[PDB]
Amino acid sequence: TQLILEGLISARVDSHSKILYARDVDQRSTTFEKSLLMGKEFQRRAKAMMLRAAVLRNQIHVK
Amino acid sequence: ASALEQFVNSVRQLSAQGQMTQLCELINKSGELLAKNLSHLDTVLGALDVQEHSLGVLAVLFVKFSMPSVPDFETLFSQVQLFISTCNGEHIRYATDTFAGLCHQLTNALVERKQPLRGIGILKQAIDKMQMNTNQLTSIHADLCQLCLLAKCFKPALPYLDVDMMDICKENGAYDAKHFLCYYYYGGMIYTGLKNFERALYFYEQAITTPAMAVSHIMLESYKKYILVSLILLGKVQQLPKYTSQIVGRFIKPLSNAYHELAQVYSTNNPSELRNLVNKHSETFTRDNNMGLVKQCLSSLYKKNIQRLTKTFLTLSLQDMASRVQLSGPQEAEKYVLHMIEDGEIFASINQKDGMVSFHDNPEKYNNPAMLHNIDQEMLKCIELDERLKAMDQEITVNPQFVQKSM
Amino acid sequence: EHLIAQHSAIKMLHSRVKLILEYVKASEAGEVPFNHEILREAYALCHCLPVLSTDKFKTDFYDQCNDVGLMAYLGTITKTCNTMNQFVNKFNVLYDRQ
Amino acid sequence: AFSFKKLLDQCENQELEAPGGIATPPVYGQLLALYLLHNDMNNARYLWKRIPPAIKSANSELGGIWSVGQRIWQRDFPGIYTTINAHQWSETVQPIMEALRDATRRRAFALVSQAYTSIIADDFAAFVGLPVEEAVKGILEQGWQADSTTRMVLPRKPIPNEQQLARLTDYVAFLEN
Repeated sequence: TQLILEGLISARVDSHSKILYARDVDQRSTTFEKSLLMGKEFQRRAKAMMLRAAVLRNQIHVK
Repeated sequence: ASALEQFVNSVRQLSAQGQMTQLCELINKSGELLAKNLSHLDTVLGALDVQEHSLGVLAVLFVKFSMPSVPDFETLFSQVQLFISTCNGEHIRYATDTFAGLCHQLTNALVERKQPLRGIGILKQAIDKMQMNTNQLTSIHADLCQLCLLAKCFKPALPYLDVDMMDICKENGAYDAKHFLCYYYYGGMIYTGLKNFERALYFYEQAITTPAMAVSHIMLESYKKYILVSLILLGKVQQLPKYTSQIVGRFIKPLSNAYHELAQVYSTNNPSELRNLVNKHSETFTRDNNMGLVKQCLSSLYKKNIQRLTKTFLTLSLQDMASRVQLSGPQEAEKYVLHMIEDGEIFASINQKDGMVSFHDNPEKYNNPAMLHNIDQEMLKCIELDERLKAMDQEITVNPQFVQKSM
Repeated sequence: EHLIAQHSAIKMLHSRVKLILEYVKASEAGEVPFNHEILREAYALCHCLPVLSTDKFKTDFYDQCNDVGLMAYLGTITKTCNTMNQFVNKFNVLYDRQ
Repeated sequence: AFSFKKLLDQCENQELEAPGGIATPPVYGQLLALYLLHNDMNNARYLWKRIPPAIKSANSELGGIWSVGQRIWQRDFPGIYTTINAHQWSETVQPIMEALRDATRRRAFALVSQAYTSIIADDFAAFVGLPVEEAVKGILEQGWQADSTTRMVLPRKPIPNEQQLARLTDYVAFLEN
């Protein structure tokens, strides 16, 4: 468990029968998941930068 | 009263003869007669008509609210509702400062009388009237979110909070960024109340990144709530961006030391030690107007421990799960797993015959039309975002400063 | 051009279907009552027309649509950030200094 | 469901447009029970906190509905079913209360089917709030497996072309400009 937490073993511990199963995940499923996360982050950062133009074009700040 | 009658006649003449800018500058003029003379404004409202006559009526009403002589609020509220229903504020966008001050005074009165339930709709209508597009954020939103938080009615807010409003109003130079900070803090609180931790964290982060040269309690509370939401959702304090801020962070980091200690103990990952620290610092977190966020942090720590077990275990018994997560028994672990499965935070199954919980491998292969539809939904947000970006870029080209450098 | 290109191909096949349909209609009234291997095969091709698809083909067909659809989403993001970059560059000259 | 959602929207609108700022007790009861029906625990809790104590003291039915909501929050299904069937609900509350009962039944059934590969017959009966043997026959007609020796229950876990073409056209048009 400590090695999995640190890494470089890429394994799953089936403690029911006490069998150590290696993890071989498909690249596509991981790729699609993180691509969707990137798009959500890109949209969120798009909103934030879009918001930043508001306070500068309209001169909004603490007096 | 003669001066008030002359002012009413001038407003009527400017309205009937199509003098929009003359009426706007008359409203924006000194108006000492309205300030010094009172007890005759009711006749002014009664005699005056609607549309831009109603804009003059709104100016007189703002003069009224600027004075402590405000009488029966019931009669005032009915007149305000009638004005809003019959509002033709084609030129209220010029006198934005007066309307912002009116909204602030109304919200202050509502807080004083502790009746924030009805002001939500009035402030929603005010926001709708004032803003040019749905992509505009004004100071009225801060008061609206404050009323929603005080009334514990987050239903109206969520529609208008789920929309990105990228156009701040100057309020003719009267927009103090205190309203910006209040809006973001209250929106984060509202999203936290609705268990929308991601948007609450985003609002708190945006509030923290506001460039301010002075310390304010609202800002410090926003930072503390940001720490709490970061602990709940991500299990750790998200690093503040190098897009950064001003003295805000420099002075907050010394100040919010107890929340940083809580975050450190959370990073130590010990529910017992975390609870001991919380009991030690109970009075410190009591200065938050809410202690439930600490229990939510503890529950999130338990869920994070369960998820870390799933990331390492394929099938784990209830007894060993309770022992590792330090639970009172297998029943509590079973209930926690069931609740997490109901919320969609984990994919697992429990075998009560052998007392084992099978942490199933991720079954989502992403081969359904729902993912395709979701991708197409994000598309239309991006296409609309690009169209808005192109529209602003065209508007930038209209600016003489760019043209002068080009020519 | 891409859609007209497929429009011509569909029109070519559509014309062929009309010739077969007219021939069957004429055979029902006159012509040769049965052109033997031709109408027999023509009926077989109307039975082969619904190409039977199983779970795996729809699995792979949706697999291909999602992959390039994600690629299409990436292309839109790449175009959007360039417009954002152009907007930022113009905005940094509009009011901002340095 | 759709009618319940429309009623909830109408009640929310009436609460927002309340003349004196206080809605009628039937409206508040309908709002609370419909929030319980949709499992919207946060909204129900906030609405209960918003209700003044004068209504709660003058209407013990509201307190009973709040106790039922608290039971739902704790997710003690036998206690939930016992509390729902213990208090008499008025004509405006009884049908939506029974709808909440049915929703709870379906939710517990789905949770047992998903999370529980095996479950004790008594535990399943408590979760569904129904007697053991007829629950066993109901899950047998549901195509499930039950072991009589160990009293264990083994549940069995269960875009049009026009829209696509419009999306494909929007692919080109965005990239064409």
